[PDB]
Amino acid sequence: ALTQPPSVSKSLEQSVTISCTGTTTGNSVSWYQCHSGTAPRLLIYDVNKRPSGVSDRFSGSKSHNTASLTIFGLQAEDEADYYCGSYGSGGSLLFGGGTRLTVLG
Amino acid sequence: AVGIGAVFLGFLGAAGSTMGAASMTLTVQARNLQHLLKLTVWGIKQLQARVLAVERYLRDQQLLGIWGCSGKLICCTNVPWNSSWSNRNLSEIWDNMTWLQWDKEISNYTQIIYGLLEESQNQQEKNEQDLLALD
Amino acid sequence: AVGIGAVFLGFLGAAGSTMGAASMTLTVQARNLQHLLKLTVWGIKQLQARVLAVERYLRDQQLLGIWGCSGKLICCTNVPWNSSWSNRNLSEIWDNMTWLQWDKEISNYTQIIYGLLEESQNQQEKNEQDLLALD
Amino acid sequence: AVGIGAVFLGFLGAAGSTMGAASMTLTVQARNLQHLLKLTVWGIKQLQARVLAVERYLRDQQLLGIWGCSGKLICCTNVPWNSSWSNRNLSEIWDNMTWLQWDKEISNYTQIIYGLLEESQNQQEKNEQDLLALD
Amino acid sequence: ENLWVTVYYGVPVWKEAKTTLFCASDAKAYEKEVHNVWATHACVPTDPNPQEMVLKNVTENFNMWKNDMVDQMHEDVISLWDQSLKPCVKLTPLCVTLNCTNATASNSSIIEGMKNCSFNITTELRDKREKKNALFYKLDIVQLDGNSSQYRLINCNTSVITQACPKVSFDPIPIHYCAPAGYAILKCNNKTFTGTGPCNNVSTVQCTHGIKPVVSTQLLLNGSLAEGEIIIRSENITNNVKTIIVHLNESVKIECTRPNNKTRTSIRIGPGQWFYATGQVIGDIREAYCNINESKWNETLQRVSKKLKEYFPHKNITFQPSSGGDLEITTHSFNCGGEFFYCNTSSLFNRTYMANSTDMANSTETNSTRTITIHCRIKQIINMWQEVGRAMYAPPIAGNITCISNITGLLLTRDGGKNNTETFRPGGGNMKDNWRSELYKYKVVKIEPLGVAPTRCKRRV
Ligand SMILES: *[C@@H]1O[C@H](CO)[C@@H](O[C@@H]2O[C@H](CO)[C@@H](O[C@@H]3O[C@H](CO[C@H]4O[C@H](CO)[C@@H](O)[C@H](O)[C@@H]4O)[C@@H](O)[C@H](O[C@H]4O[C@H](CO)[C@@H](O)[C@H](O)[C@@H]4O)[C@@H]3O)[C@H](O)[C@H]2NC(C)=O)[C@H](O)[C@H]1NC(C)=O
Ligand SMILES: *[C@@H]1O[C@H](CO)[C@@H](O[C@@H]2O[C@H](CO)[C@@H](O[C@@H]3O[C@H](CO)[C@@H](O[C@@H]4O[C@H](CO)[C@@H](O)[C@H](O)[C@H]4NC(C)=O)[C@H](O)[C@@H]3O)[C@H](O)[C@H]2NC(C)=O)[C@H](O)[C@H]1NC(C)=O
Ligand SMILES: *[C@@H]1O[C@H](CO)[C@@H](O[C@@H]2O[C@H](CO)[C@@H](O[C@@H]3O[C@H](CO)[C@@H](O)[C@H](O)[C@@H]3O)[C@H](O)[C@H]2NC(C)=O)[C@H](O)[C@H]1NC(C)=O
Ligand SMILES: *[C@@H]1O[C@H](CO)[C@@H](O[C@@H]2O[C@H](CO)[C@@H](O[C@@H]3O[C@H](CO)[C@@H](O)[C@H](O)[C@@H]3O)[C@H](O)[C@H]2NC(C)=O)[C@H](O)[C@H]1NC(C)=O
Ligand SMILES: *[C@@H]1O[C@H](CO)[C@@H](O[C@@H]2O[C@H](CO)[C@@H](O[C@@H]3O[C@H](CO)[C@@H](O)[C@H](O)[C@@H]3O)[C@H](O)[C@H]2NC(C)=O)[C@H](O)[C@H]1NC(C)=O
Ligand SMILES: *[C@@H]1O[C@H](CO)[C@@H](O[C@@H]2O[C@H](CO)[C@@H](O[C@@H]3O[C@H](CO)[C@@H](O)[C@H](O)[C@@H]3O)[C@H](O)[C@H]2NC(C)=O)[C@H](O)[C@H]1NC(C)=O
Ligand SMILES: *[C@@H]1O[C@H](CO)[C@@H](O[C@@H]2O[C@H](CO)[C@@H](O)[C@H](O)[C@H]2NC(C)=O)[C@H](O)[C@H]1NC(C)=O
Ligand SMILES: *[C@@H]1O[C@H](CO)[C@@H](O)[C@H](O)[C@H]1NC(C)=O
Ligand SMILES: *[C@@H]1O[C@H](CO)[C@@H](O)[C@H](O)[C@H]1NC(C)=O
Ligand SMILES: *[C@@H]1O[C@H](CO)[C@@H](O)[C@H](O)[C@H]1NC(C)=O
Repeated sequence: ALTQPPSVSKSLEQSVTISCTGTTTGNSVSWYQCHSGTAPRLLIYDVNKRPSGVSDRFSGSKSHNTASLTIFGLQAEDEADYYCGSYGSGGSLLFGGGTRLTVLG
Repeated sequence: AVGIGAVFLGFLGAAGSTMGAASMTLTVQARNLQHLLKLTVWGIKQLQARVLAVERYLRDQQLLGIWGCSGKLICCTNVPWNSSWSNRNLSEIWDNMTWLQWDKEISNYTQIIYGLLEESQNQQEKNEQDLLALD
Repeated sequence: AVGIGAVFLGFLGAAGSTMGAASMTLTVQARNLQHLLKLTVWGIKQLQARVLAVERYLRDQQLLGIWGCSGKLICCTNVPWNSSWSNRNLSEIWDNMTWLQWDKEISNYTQIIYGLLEESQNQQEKNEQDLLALD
Repeated sequence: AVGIGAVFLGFLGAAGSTMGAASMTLTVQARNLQHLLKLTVWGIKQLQARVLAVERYLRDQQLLGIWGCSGKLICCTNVPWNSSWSNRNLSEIWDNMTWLQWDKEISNYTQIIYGLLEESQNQQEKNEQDLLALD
Repeated sequence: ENLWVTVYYGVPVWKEAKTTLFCASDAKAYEKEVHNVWATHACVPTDPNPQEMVLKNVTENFNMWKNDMVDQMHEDVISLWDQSLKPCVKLTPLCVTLNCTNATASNSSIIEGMKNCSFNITTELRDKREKKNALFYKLDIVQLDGNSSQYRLINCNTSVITQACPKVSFDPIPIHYCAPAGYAILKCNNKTFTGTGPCNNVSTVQCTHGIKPVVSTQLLLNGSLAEGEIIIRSENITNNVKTIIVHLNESVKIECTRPNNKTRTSIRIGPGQWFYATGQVIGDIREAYCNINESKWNETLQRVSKKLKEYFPHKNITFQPSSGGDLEITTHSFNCGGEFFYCNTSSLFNRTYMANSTDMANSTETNSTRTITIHCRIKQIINMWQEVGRAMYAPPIAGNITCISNITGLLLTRDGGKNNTETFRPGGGNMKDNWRSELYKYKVVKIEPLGVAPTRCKRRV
């Protein structure tokens, strides 16, 4: 596998996407963060959908190849790392390659 | 599965001639119940008819429901035979005429009789409120 | 000719505007009644459709059946409605609402209502048969 | 509608639970309700079976009409049953057997019982009809 | 007066309801002998039945994007590819090298893309493999070695390597997506045109009228026309980035065919296998040379600005250029004849055409038309379905591939905000937004024929 970019860059309060782009045959999908090495934080509970944590600035979106996370209102937390999680090839579980995000300016 | 009585439903063949014996036994008259690739077409076309015959049979069931005769085989309601209908008389119909003759007599009044049923059924429903409209 | 929402579902696709008179009209509306090779494949899905329509319609009529009505395109009960789901004056419902408004001002009380219908029906028809039961 | 729960119409799945228990399960099981080539050939046979299921269901439903029953699932009739063939008394039936032994207790007499249901249903109209036929 | 309960059957109600659809097709676009491919396979024929039973008292509301059929419009053709995938040929199962700077060609070709190569580090390291002409078509030359590069075979590090051959079908067939009875599709069509609020002219249809969906990056070519007026839609109007759909009551072309006539020089290398070196000599000046009659072009754009007024009152319109990345976003993409379109469209979407009460500052066409011309790109290995990592080689072919057709709408995006100077960038965004064109006129429901109300009357007991 589940390829991801190493990073992308947009500036403060702007907006950007990250996506997971490999063998995304699995098509219900979830997304997660880790920041400062603390216990990982969820984002997406199914591919378009999110709970109480960051219920506005992030958004979940569908594509067959680009399992896609879309983000707006970029702030000092967005130096973190981000990961996809499709369900796997039956009775199976996966992670993406990660994306250490780099908000510039 | 089973044979045919003019149609795979409705079962004409026990014509009875006299309507008397026929009506007086109407229950038993149903209570008795390329190699081959072109077999596709020679299933399709009679399948269409077979299905549309069941749809015809459902049109009939709709009318029977409309007259308040659901599942009945002999039925009646409120409506009188009020005198001007041909005067052929009870003791002078069944014993001397046939169902095909009786249609060839009665064909005029059909929609009018059906409307009289419709009206009477719809009245019979609300007529019970003459007793039951306590609130 | 025959009525049409689908080929016989919903006896006119067009609503009669108003839950009053349109309901009466529905009863009267029920009362009034290469090229070839892949074409022999095209002759499948409309068949599936007519079959599915019958399948749905019979499942539907079975729900009416357990509620102790059949045919009877309007039917009455002995189930109460305790003056609290919108309470809009009954003329104003009949005259100002489509069912495609009762679909929103009312609805999703459906499961409860279906319960009330079934439970009352079974309990009532047992009452008479229980009052008759002694010997 | 839905994917098949092993059995279509007839919906068999409470199989050989107690008959007494089955009445609840049953009423509930009502209350809820080559690329293209030889695979399109196959696409007739199961549909033809789908139609035959409807044919059987409707053919067999008509019988209930003769017994004066509407799919109202607990139809009852003052033909007596009168004990003397398996004699068990009430609980001793419904808490013991499956319906898949009630057949082995009783088949056979069935062919007289249908007649009892016919002639008694005709009596339950005749015995009112003759008292109206006093004038 | 009591409230008993009563039930009604056959009553008119339909549900907003997701469902999934079959495709209806022209059963003589494909033909009896071409078995085992998606259109001859699972997609069914068509028998059109417009039957538009009209409706007083309809009051439904709509959004273009609440539809689900948009996903089917991205699906299907993966099966058209997969049922047709040509394998990796024996010359190509690894990252072979290639050496050139001027072309391996029979002539001094006056076309910028045919910078053809030998194969060099090549399987057996044998002249029979090496000396074969690797025809080029601009988008080639992945660097290997830091100087005098022995270029890498560009497909060797992605999951699909495959080939288009002239026998393999592509065609814009008229297609219809449809669903069985008891469901119905409702078409909505008040001239007060909506897709967004209520509606006031509606009827059922058994399917949409046919459509020929194919992908684009900028221009909605061969789309269905509007009528009476140009129109624009873009969801919550507070939004900046999210796509603006522009739809037209008039049309204009983009003036080039695919003019690059070439020889049928395929090479039969490997066991029953090919490389299509179909290039050289014939037509060796015939670059795509695309052109613009400013009159009808600028007319449609300035009309669009006079509509954009309605969304941005009393302040003056402007435009900015399209994105880089894959230069398809800067240009076009579409398939015609197995050949793909990439001329510099971003050269056109320009000036500060004014929306003050004005009789000037809105034209450059000069009535002389000027017939301006623009620089064009080409690709022989194509990302055969977008977003996905797949790649396919396709042959250049003889004669003229004539597609030069007309535009009925634009993909459009806003670029933030500033005092008075509102502005937009054309194309890019969600490639699904192409299929939102016309489909806004349609939605799907399930009929639900029974219901209940209270009443002042009681059943017998
Ligand atoms: C948008 O709209 C345009 C214009 O309407 C469409 O372009 C037309 O497409 C059709 C179908 O391809 C063309 O009609 C056919 O032309 C054949 C020759 O076509 C050349 O160009 C096509 C691309 O359109 C290439 O695929 C092909 O290889 C050629 O290079 C004819 O062979 C066809 O039959 C006629 O000729 C044969 C002999 O060759 C006779 O036997 C037949 O009887 C018949 O006379 C047929 O005419 C049409 O010419 C195109 N017009 C133009 C101006 O381009 C686009 O397809 C459409 N879609 C898109 C996305 O642009
Ligand atoms: C955008 O480009 C498309 C092509 O990519 C244009 O498509 C078609 O273009 C023509 C001319 O603009 C339109 O006009 C009609 O064309 C038909 C077919 O030639 C004519 O029908 C025929 O008319 C004669 C005389 O009355 C009669 O004898 C024939 O029997 C009759 N039928 C046939 C089959 O020949 C008709 O009269 C018009 O001249 C088409 O409507 C149009 N079709 C489609 C599907 O788009 C398109 O017009 C163009 N749009 C713009 C705004 O530029
Ligand atoms: C209703 O019943 C009548 C009679 O059975 C059906 O036939 C039509 O009857 C009238 C009246 O007899 C015919 O009109 C004229 O009658 C006189 C006297 O019989 C005769 O001298 C004239 O020559 C003329 O026939 C009428 O012509 C006749 N129709 C036909 C086509 O022969 C009538 O069809 C029945 N209608 C229905 C809907 O059942
Ligand atoms: C079904 O009956 C209920 C009452 O029993 C009706 O109202 C219920 O109201 C709440 C509050 O509006 C709904 O929660 C949420 O409301 C927001 C804002 O309206 C909306 O965006 C959310 O999607 C969600 O609906 C609650 O869901 C709703 N109950 C249901 C089951 O819809 C309701 O109007 C009746 N609905 C139907 C379809 O009959
Ligand atoms: C329902 O009716 C049948 C009679 O119609 C009842 O008896 C069963 O009848 C068959 C045919 O007579 C019996 O088979 C024969 O049995 C004799 C003597 O054992 C043997 O020589 C023959 O070769 C043949 O097998 C069958 O055994 C008999 N079954 C029983 C259990 O008696 C049947 O009993 C009736 N059902 C009930 C539950 O009463
Ligand atoms: C560039 O586009 C403009 C439109 O924006 C084209 O001008 C229009 O061209 C047509 C076809 O030549 C003209 O119609 C013809 O007009 C003559 C009389 O002038 C008449 O005898 C013919 O029957 C026919 O109707 C049309 O009038 C003209 N419009 C204007 C405002 O000039 C122009 O031809 C295009 N030029 C190129 C090189 O693409
Ligand atoms: C013509 O096309 C070129 C691309 O071939 C456009 O300009 C370049 O676009 C790429 C991709 O966005 C950029 O990386 C370059 O920096 C651009 N170059 C310049 C000098 O800006 C160009 O904008 C198009 N239009 C015109 C009028 O030339
Ligand atoms: C019955 O009464 C109607 C008037 O109500 C009259 O026209 C008709 O001739 C009568 N007889 C029959 C059998 O319809
Ligand atoms: C009736 O009263 C019950 C509580 O007894 C309540 O749940 C229900 O909403 C009320 N409305 C109707 C019309 O029955
Ligand atoms: C009921 O009575 C009949 C005679 O009328 C008798 O033959 C039968 O054995 C009795 N018992 C049952 C269970 O029918």
